[PDB]
Amino acid sequence: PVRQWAHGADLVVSQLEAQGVRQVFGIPGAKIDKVFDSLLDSSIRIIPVRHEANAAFMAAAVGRITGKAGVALVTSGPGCSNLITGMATANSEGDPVVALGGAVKRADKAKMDTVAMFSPVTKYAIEVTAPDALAEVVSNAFRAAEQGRPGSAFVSLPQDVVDGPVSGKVLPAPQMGAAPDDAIDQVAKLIAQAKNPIFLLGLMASQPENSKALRRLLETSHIPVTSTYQAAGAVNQDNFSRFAGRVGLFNNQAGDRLLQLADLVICIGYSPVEYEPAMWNSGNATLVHIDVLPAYEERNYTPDVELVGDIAGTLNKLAQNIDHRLVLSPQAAEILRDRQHQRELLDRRGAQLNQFALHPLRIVRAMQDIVNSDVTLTVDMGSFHIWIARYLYSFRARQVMISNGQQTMGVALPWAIGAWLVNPERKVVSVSGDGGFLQSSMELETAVRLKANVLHLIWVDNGYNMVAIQEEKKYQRLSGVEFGPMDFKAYAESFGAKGFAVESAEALEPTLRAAMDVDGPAVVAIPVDYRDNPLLMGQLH
Amino acid sequence: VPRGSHMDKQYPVRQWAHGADLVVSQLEAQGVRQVFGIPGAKIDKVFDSLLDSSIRIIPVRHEANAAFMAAAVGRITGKAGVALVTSGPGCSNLITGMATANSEGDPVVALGGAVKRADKAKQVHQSMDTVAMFSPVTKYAIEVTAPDALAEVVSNAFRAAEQGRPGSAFVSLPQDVVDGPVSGKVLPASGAPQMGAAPDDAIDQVAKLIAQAKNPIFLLGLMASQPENSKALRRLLETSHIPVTSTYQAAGAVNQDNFSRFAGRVGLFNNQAGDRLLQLADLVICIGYSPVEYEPAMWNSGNATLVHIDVLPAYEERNYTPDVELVGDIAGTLNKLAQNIDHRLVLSPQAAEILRDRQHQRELNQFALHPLRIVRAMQDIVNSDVTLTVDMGSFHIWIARYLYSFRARQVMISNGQQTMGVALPWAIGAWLVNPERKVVSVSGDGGFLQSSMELETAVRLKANVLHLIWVDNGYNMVAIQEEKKYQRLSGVEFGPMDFKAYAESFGAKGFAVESAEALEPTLRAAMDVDGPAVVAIPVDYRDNPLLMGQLHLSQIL
Amino acid sequence: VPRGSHMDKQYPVRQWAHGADLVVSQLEAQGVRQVFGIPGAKIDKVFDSLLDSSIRIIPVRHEANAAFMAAAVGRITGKAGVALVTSGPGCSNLITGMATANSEGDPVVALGGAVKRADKAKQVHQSMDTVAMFSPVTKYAIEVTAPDALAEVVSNAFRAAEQGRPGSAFVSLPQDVVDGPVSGKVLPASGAPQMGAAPDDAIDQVAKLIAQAKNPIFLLGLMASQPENSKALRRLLETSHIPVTSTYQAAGAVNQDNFSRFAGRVGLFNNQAGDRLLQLADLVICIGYSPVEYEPAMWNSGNATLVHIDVLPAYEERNYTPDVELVGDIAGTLNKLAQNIDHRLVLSPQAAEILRDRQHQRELNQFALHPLRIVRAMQDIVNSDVTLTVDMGSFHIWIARYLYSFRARQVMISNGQQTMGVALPWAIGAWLVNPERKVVSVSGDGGFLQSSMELETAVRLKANVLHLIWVDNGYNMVAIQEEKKYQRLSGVEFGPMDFKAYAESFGAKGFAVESAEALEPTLRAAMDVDGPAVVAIPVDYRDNPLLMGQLHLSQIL
Ligand SMILES: Cc1ncc(C[n+]2c([C@H](O)CF)sc(CCOP(=O)(O)OP(=O)(O)O)c2C)c(N)n1
Ligand SMILES: Cc1ncc(C[n+]2csc(CCOP(=O)(O)OP(=O)(O)O)c2C)c(N)n1
Ligand SMILES: Cc1ncc(C[n+]2csc(CCOP(=O)(O)OP(=O)(O)O)c2C)c(N)n1
Ligand SMILES: [Mg+2]
Ligand SMILES: [Mg+2]
Ligand SMILES: [Mg+2]
Ligand SMILES: [Mg+2]
Ligand SMILES: [Mg+2]
Ligand SMILES: [Mg+2]
Repeated sequence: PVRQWAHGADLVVSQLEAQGVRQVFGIPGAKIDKVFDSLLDSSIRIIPVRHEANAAFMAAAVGRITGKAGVALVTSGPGCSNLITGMATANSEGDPVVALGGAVKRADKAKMDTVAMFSPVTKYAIEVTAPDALAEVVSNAFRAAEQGRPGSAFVSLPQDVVDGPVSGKVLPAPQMGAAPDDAIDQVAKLIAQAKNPIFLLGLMASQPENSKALRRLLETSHIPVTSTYQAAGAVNQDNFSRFAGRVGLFNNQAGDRLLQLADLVICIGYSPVEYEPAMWNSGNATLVHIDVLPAYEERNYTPDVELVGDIAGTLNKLAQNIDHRLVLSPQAAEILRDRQHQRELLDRRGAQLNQFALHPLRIVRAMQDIVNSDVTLTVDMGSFHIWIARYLYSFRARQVMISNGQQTMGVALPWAIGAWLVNPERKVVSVSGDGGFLQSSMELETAVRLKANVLHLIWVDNGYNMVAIQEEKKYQRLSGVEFGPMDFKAYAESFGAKGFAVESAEALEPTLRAAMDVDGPAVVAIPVDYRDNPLLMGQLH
Repeated sequence: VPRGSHMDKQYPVRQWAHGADLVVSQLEAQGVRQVFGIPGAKIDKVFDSLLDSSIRIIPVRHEANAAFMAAAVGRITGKAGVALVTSGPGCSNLITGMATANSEGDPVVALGGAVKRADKAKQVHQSMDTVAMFSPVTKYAIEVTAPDALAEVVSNAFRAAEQGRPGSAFVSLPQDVVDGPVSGKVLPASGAPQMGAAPDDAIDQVAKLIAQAKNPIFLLGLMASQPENSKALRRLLETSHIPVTSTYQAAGAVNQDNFSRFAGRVGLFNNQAGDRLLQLADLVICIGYSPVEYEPAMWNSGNATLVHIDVLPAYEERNYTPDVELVGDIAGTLNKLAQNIDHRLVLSPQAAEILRDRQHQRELNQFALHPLRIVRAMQDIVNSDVTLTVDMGSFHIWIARYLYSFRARQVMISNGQQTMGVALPWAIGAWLVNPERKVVSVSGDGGFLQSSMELETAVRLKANVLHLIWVDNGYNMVAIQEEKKYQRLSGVEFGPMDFKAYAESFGAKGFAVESAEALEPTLRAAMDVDGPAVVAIPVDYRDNPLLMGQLHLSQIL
Repeated sequence: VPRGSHMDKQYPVRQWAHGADLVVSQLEAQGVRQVFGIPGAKIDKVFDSLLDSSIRIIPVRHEANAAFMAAAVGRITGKAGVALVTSGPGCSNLITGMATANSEGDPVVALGGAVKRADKAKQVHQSMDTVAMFSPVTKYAIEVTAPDALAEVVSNAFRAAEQGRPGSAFVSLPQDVVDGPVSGKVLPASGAPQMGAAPDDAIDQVAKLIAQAKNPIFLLGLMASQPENSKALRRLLETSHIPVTSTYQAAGAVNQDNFSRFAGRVGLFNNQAGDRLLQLADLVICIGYSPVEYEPAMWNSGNATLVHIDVLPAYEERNYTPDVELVGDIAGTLNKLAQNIDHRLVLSPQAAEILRDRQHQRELNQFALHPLRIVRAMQDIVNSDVTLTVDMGSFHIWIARYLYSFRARQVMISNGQQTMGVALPWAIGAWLVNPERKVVSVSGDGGFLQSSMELETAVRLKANVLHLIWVDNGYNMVAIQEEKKYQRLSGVEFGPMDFKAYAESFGAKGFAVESAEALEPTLRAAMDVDGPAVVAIPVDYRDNPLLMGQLHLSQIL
């Protein structure tokens, strides 16, 4: 219904409601405060954060889970530029985010060029200069964020546009069918002829709408699977016997050996940016691309067969047309048997008593004890990230947020807060180093204020270890990587959250269990002995 | 055997002596048959490497026209036409042509020379960031900074130009990259994706809307004209019997000879059959259409249900917010829709009356010639075997107004950016694709002189092109609007020329119509010339104000 | 009485009916005497408002040449030439011309139409973000989005074009802004700033360097040619007696007639007097020079102390990192330096020998004509009362090589971007500034046909321009380098034309040289024509490889 609106902000809020938005994250200011004011009259919850960067991280968590964009709302100038890192992180990981940023009155733009600053790190960036287009622009931002391979979108809203009246109407919010039957038959024939097929899963294969169809295709075909880190949660060792690990980080993965051995590779939901094809595509295998978009071709990614459409309907049709389960070639069996032994060796069953400060593998064990299938895990960036990534095969979480191609620090706690708001009846564990922690730890006030049931673990080394380990390897000396200690227990408690500090190994497991039982935000500082990190870092590409 | 194989004898991995050789080998894999351009030092190794190829070098006389010629090739073949130019002004002379191709959806790849990578940042070259200059007028614009990426970038440029909604693509080639060695292979070209149709539930939703509509109409856009959609479109029209109108970009997607309920074109006039059926419609089904082709505020009354069928979701703007989107392979969607239509449309009395009115067309000795006399004489020489290309100016409006009585099956007229000078270069490009057929190009005297340097190219090629000039000694399309708004003229009058002698100085055949009676015999004589000819036709534009009141005037730039 | 007064009867605050009227009033305040361009609907109110002004409307036949003509006006008058075009292709047709003006430092303001503000974002217009397209090739590019800013933006565009190091500036004018009402006043134009000279301690530092140098030389750039610096430059040269060489952008900053130690120009050759003195120098003092004019890697051996004198600090690049910078008003700095020079330079034997060698110049009946024969005949008709303009191609190198024996005081040849087509439009612009003087323009057949449409403009204006074509039926400058590198040619040959008849079809006088003996009498006859004339001169380019070995070959685009 074309309505007359007293304020553009009111039409904005009504469009947000049509988009299923449940919360907005951000920080108000004069240029944008009419949108904040209009939200008082809506069902949408206003969540003030303490740094705009984290509004973008929280929004990304909401977008990743729900498939509908999370929303950040900030004022002009620094409110917008404080989003840029967060928006680039969302765009890189495929998380649907819409950021609405205030701007000066249109008449004053003559006397920050936010659109130019956001264009390199968004799918869509635009400023509303014609009030008659307000709802169209917002709708287009959600469509850009949510459709295809999702990503981030930025809309600049001049103060006079959202304050003044407008004429317009709200616009209501699967958009593709399955790949054609002839293409399904073509792929099914290739599968029937292949001796060493393998599935390479990318981002879109991990979307919730695809989980049942993916499982049916794997159950029917029993074809080995390897996954990019964007798709780290699509399949795991505990739910598929022919899982070959995540590829992209470690130089000794079954998935890579199977990709090298393959005579047929079927990439599902995958874009080359997720794992450089020069690393895995020999060119000797027939290459099938299945995604919501055409292939992003490059010299090491020129598919022989290209299917575009609804992934679930496509995989369901494909499963319906596979004649027999794969019988592994002897080479493929050995690769997977090799990986079983690799996993046993990584478990370190017999070298199981430890020393202090805590050995990383001891911390991983204690984390895997408290993270079960009802718990979400978020992972920051740092040396601990490599440890957790190495042991993803033995984590059994509801969901793991870990993929981080920009390698942005500070993501874990805001990701966890956003994920908790989606399913607040559940617990979230976030883990970071001490460097990443302090880049977003201001949101502990937000977490206390929300009573968010988040447990944050800090691997404490008083430095930037992941950088130090590389400096030591290249130069045998450290520079800019050491800093001072903090009383993290007292730090957490000054916010009104529960604090814990692990003063002994034996206290590790009971402390984490005690922290998990807190109904609300808790922080646990865990001193770590990274001496053995060179051992793990040598397992990297 | 796989496309990416490093042991394919048809696409071997080689240590190429010059990156230019790999570029040329890649062009061959893209099906390129000729390149249009002007050489210079930075790009001359690509010109040289083309000597060892089956690809023909066609030197033009101004780079803008290389882009125009390439667009004609792209539109007709569906594979990108290619322009090749040197650094600096060789590149910047392409920008209007690349914008025109991108706006019309014509696949064009421009390869432009650049200074050596080490010299890029020197102040001498600060006013020629060509990627920044081409980004606003292309789908794809990139510079090759790594020799290993040479084939990938050229391949990706063709893929951007040709796939999705086609458009123009620019590649900057630094001199040291094309002159120096490279290791790599050609990337074999891929076809269109095997794309799902729209979802079945959405298609049923639209079938039900069709069953309930009293005045449905199909609005065809650019992608409806692609050959992969031809059979499916024909079958849907035969099964549904729903009327159809086409934007100018939809080209010959449908013709009156095959479908009795074709209402003609939309995009310029406000009062023709297609416009009246769109105004009457309770359901508009757009196929392969984007608002770039025809501003929706001009045709969408907001009273009809709106369906969007295309390979891409809609970009919602004012007056184009579809109620249902059918996203996917157009042919697959149309085939599924045709299966779910239970009966042929019984036209409303008003709709039947609109189409009957279009069927009626009753088919002037003043000198200078009346526009209608010129149109009628052109319709005599332009038969189904002849391609027609049309420039921009008042004559374009006359020709568009009576396009229904031209029987050329190949017409290049669509020109949303309203670029002058396009007609002769479009005609040369079209002739090169089908040299066994005559092309007739038509312009005003303003547009003629913006690209007439290519008459030398036409003579050198022996192109069978007849160019007609409507001569008024001014920029009439601008004058009409100035007279209407201000009742006085500014900047629209210039002096006369002897266009017969002008054409002959190129070695083309020249003609000038000096009386009304001489029009038709002169056109026949110029048509019988086997090679380039130019005919000047003095025109009396007195009646033009009456035609422009039938136009969407706000669209004129 | 103050410049910003709201009660100035000479610049009243008004409720203007149309923003276009305020634009035109602002142009009058900037001293604009004519505008070059092509109208269209979006911009036609500015054309209309010019009817009520003393400013002359000059319609051109291709927008590129409006930019070229404007550059000639800017260079000669020091106040920006003005191009006026419509939206879309009217704007994008300017880009090469704006880049050429910016690179040469010619002040040019282009006013381009645009769609109404409300329509800017519609998809039809997505390929014409003109500010983004012009930003890489201008000093200043902006769109007026607030009517209250109309005069400010036009004023600021002239200030960007004219002040500092001059260049080109673009203003986008939305149709609704120029058609609708505005409240405001004209902004009176300001002069150059009253700028301090370089600091006294730095000037003494350079005076001491002069006192110690055995082979000092002045290298003059663009800003040395500005009239405000003329007396100061002359006085410094007379006091110091230091030799001087000029980039091509320095124009007529110094001539051999006034200063006996002028070594000629640098920028193309590697072996002329200026190049040898720069190679010999222990001290190089650059005045008004920027590396954009002449790549420092070509001339700076790194063995001399380097002084930078300009209104702006240096931008340090490879081979241009000055040891002392004298930043400030050039005239003020040169006047202070002259006061601190204690004696005239005694030239070194080598330096004196270099200059003696330049003084020697001993001042061929084959057909086609030898280039040297053509140069010598041109030197007969080009006297101090005649302006000479020169296009790009091999003939440019010949003319540059013997520029020392042309006695025209006004020569437009500098062309770092190497843009073809410049000469005829430059000549028309120059003639409009001083219509009492003859202009001779010279091009090849390639460059001729890129701008020859302006022969109609020349005939319509009755411009006293003689255009000479060196005719080889190819793109020779490219062919020479292809032959040298590859020993074969590609894309450089085209067909012949009857240029006499070509010119006559415009109503210009045409001539064709058919024998060596006929060259000089034909040139004299074409020179005696009072109005536009064209002379075709067949040229034998066999010897060109010998000339190009004297060039910095890497500079050719
Ligand atoms: C925003 C940003 N800046 C720089 C960096 C650089 N950096 C990392 C990159 O991934 C590697 F270049 S990780 C990291 C943090 C290390 O500090 P902690 O969090 O304490 O973890 P620890 O390894 O000690 O366990 C850094 C600094 C960053 N990621 N992100
Ligand atoms: C490159 C360019 N500049 C300006 C315009 C604006 N314009 C549109 S039609 C036209 C007149 C064309 O004159 P002509 O070719 O002689 O056609 P006529 O209307 O006189 O028949 C102009 C100048 C344009 N469309 N393209
Ligand atoms: C717009 C443009 N395109 C290409 C070039 C490269 N180029 C430099 S000189 C030249 C040849 C010019 O031919 P012509 O005008 O006939 O002069 P000639 O050398 O034959 O005497 C070319 C194509 C250029 N400088 N400018
Ligand atoms: Mg972007
Ligand atoms: Mg740390
Ligand atoms: Mg672009
Ligand atoms: Mg005309
Ligand atoms: Mg700029
Ligand atoms: Mg030539």
